[PDB]
Amino acid sequence: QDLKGVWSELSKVWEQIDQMKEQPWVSVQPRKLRQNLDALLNQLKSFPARLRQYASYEFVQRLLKGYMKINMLVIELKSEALKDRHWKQLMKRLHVNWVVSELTLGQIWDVDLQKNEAIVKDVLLVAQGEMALEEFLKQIREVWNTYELDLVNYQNKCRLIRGWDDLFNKVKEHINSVSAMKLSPYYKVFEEDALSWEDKLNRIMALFDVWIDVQRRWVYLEG
Amino acid sequence: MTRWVRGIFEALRPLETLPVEGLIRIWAHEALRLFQDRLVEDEERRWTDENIDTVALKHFPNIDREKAMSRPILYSNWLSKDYIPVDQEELRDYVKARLKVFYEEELDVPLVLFNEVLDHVLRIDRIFRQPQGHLLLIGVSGAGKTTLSRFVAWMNGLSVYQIKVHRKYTGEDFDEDLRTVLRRSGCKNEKIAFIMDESNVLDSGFLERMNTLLANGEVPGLFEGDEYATLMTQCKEGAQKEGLMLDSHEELYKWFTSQVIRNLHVVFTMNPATSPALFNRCVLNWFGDWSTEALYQVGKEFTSKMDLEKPNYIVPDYMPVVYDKLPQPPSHREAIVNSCVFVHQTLHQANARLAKRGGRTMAITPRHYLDFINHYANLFHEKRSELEEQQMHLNVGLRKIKETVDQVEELRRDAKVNRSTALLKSLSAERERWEKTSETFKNQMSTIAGDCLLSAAFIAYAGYFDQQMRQNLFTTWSHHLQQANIQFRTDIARTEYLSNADERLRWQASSLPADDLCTENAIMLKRFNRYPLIIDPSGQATEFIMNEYKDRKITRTSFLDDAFRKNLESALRFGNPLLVQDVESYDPVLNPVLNREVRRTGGRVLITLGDQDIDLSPSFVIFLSTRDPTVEFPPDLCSRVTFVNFTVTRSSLQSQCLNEVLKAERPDVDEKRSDLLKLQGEFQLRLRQLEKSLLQALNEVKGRILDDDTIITTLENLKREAAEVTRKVEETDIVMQEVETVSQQYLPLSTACSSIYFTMESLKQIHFLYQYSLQFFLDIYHNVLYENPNLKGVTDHTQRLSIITKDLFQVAFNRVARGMLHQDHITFAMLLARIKLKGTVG
Ligand SMILES: Nc1ncnc2c1ncn2[C@@H]1O[C@H](COP(=O)(O)OP(=O)(O)O)[C@@H](O)[C@H]1O
Repeated sequence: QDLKGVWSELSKVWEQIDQMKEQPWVSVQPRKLRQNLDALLNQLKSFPARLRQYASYEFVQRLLKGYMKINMLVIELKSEALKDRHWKQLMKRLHVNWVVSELTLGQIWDVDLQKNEAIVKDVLLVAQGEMALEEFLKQIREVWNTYELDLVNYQNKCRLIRGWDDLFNKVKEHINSVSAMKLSPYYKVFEEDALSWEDKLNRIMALFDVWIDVQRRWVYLEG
Repeated sequence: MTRWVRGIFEALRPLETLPVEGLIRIWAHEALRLFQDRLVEDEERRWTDENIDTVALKHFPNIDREKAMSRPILYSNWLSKDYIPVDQEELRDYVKARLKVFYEEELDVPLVLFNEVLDHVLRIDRIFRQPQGHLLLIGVSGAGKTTLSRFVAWMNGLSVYQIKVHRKYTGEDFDEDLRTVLRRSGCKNEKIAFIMDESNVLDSGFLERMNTLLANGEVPGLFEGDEYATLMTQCKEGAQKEGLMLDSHEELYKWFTSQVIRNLHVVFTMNPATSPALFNRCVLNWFGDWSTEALYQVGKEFTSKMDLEKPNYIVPDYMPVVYDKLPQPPSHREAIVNSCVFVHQTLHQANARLAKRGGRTMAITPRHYLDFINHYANLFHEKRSELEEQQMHLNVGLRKIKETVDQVEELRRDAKVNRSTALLKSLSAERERWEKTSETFKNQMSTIAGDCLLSAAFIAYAGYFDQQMRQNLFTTWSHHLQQANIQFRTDIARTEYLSNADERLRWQASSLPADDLCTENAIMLKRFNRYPLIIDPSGQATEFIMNEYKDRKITRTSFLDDAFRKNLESALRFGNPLLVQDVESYDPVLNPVLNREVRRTGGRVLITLGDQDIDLSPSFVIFLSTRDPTVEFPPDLCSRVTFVNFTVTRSSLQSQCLNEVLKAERPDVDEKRSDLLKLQGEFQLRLRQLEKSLLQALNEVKGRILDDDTIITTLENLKREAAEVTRKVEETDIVMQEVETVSQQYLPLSTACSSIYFTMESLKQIHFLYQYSLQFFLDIYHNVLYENPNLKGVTDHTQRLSIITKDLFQVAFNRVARGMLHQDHITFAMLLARIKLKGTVG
């Protein structure tokens, strides 16, 4: 009859949902996820008229609609800005345990993302700011671990320093940027690195400020 | 002619055979692509169509001009394997599907497909499948040039490349970018679409260098020495990869040039200095303003997620329709979209009128229309949600009060009984008043659509014009909406409707004047999709915006400052608000920030600034500002920002002086006007808050609703207060004509003040010393109004007004002439006498 058929199709869609859930959160691709969700929507819509009038059919219908809606949140949750801290903030603010190393897509799919979107967006923006600051400090590390003084000969007696202006602009830019980061609302867990780096940059700035004066005086006296 | 022959050959190459009809059709199609598209005026296009038909009939007689000719002549290989003709409907459906696809795995912004977009897409497709295909998209800025070009390149699988614009751009950087592009295209056989804009073609050296590659597909004198040898090794690798035995250097370079011809395409974007060699070397495609039908379709699509449904909406006879294809009968949604199109056309007409009048006027582009629709959507959602939550709050209060009516009935079943009956009648009075409130709320449900439309149109389009022009535009829009039978309140206080008490009072705490123009400017500063460009010669606006975001670490920078790029980088990285002054000397590096171009790579959301990918912070906001009122900005900058103007004019100043006269001389009438303004939404909010408190106190009941029966006073209080606002609804019109009559009485004084202040500010033409500030005139005005001893001991309002009128001229002349040469006292007195003679009646 019609009821047996619609129950069998409900079993089919339950098995499909279970197969989607059992795939761990670390391996699910949101693009493939939306492809599979669209496939499930077409699987639901392709059913005959008799199976389209049942209450369970409606249940899986708006259930998959909500899944496709929260798919967007699935994209933002799949990012590199929430390495460990922001996930733990999510658990403590949502009061449900979700350890990333054991996390599967089913566990995230269990919780209502219609309701808890506010905390998600807040921690998302927090994480974006955190990773912006972290990438800036990484750029600082990369640029300063490789920068060197451009040296040129002078009267074939010693190799003096050429390019004071560029290094001065670089150090002043870095100092101003870290001081401005000190005012950023996301400047909480990066404080120690910022203090160490500003100490290094102040040392560099003072050292080269007196170095250029010593250099000019020495070359004047040599002349 | 060579491009014509080449295109016809490319169309005729993979095909087996045709009648003369197919050859004629493809010849005409290529003719239209090469000649009609460069045209601007539509009747010129019609002339070209008719003359192509005439030449086809003349040279090729006795050929069917209906099987081989149609109004739509569209060629593509998208629905086939050869470049064959294809019907327009399936083309449109396929392009809609591909637009939906392009939404997902790319930058995601909503786009609409109309006839112009379809034609332009097919034109980019044609230029992309023609060898050495180069196109110049010329038209209004912010209309779809870059978006359509990138979309078509993505459809055809071409790696889109763009030149990053950075401050002090170096030509050697351009040379190395060309080297990379040439190496990727010719050698690696990668199909690259190359796109430039006015932000980067500003250096003629780049154009004169790329003319060589546009003409010959090669750049001589670019690949030399070590670079030449490296390119030759890689080109030999590529030749072996393809399957060629070629190993000679010169012929390898020739093959590299041919591959560049076949693969590399260059697309130009510009607004109507440029050499005609650029114009002729590449193909031209006019990209003019969005048509009326285009605007109608944009409005219809972007408002689909909004209610805009009135099943009892009466169709007004003699509909002032502006879109010539409005369905008959027009539904409510179609009427609203027609109204938006009319609004855009009225902005265009107003700009044309001010251009004719000689006044300064600034271009309006489809970006403004999209911003208007977006603001409409946001404001509609906001107002609908607020009013609906008020609906449900009133409803839950109604069930709570009914429950307590039942409870007090139960208590009565147990002299305090008479007091309980009084409590019952008070509760029932509250209940019917709440039911009538629900009815008024239904009326507000009816009104919300038109109210939102007018408010959004005011926010998005207006903002650069003065008070009088804003009032004229708002009057035109309201008259049109009334002419279209659209429910909006006959009186609208935009200042009140777009804010409430607390933002206005906090703005007053900030260094912001209480002027209506200033309040509207602050409202525009609050709600904005494009970052504001504040215009003000005084500087109160900059200090105000400083005080507003003081807690957010707002920072000041100027384009003149050499560290401006550095402060911009810091603010963008960290998300602190940034204030930038002196936008007259503007740096195009800010364009990606204003356009909000971001890319999401992993967990990072970056933005291309200069030549570096800066990580965008989710709290960044920028405020462009300038101090020179007389200044013109390029239409691109107009498209990027929303304009907020603080420049005082005669209308704004006369309104200010009228308000001060009403305050100082008729405090009762100004108080009545304040009550009229508060009647819009402030009294209702206060009454609803008192209702909330009453419901809360009512919630704690344990038989203490009838302990001594003392809380009902609050009820009466509320009811009393309710009656109060009700009475102000009854005599709202009466207060209106009363304040109108008193303002008509006091208006000539305000006109005199405006004229005398403008005379004072123009006095600088005579002598360089004669400089006077607005604050000086307001000091004189306040001295005339408050600390003038002549007004002491008199109460006849007409007599005091005449005394004020005399003393204004007297004190202004004294104060000015004391700081003014003896030779010009008579000149200033003559000017003042002329002003007063014009002002006086009779
Ligand atoms: N056909 C279209 N439909 C809807 N929006 C469009 C369309 N074309 C362009 N836009 C809007 O224009 C913005 C980009 O500006 P653009 O049109 O690329 O300026 P330009 O004229 O310099 O190419 C995008 O935010 C996009 O929403």
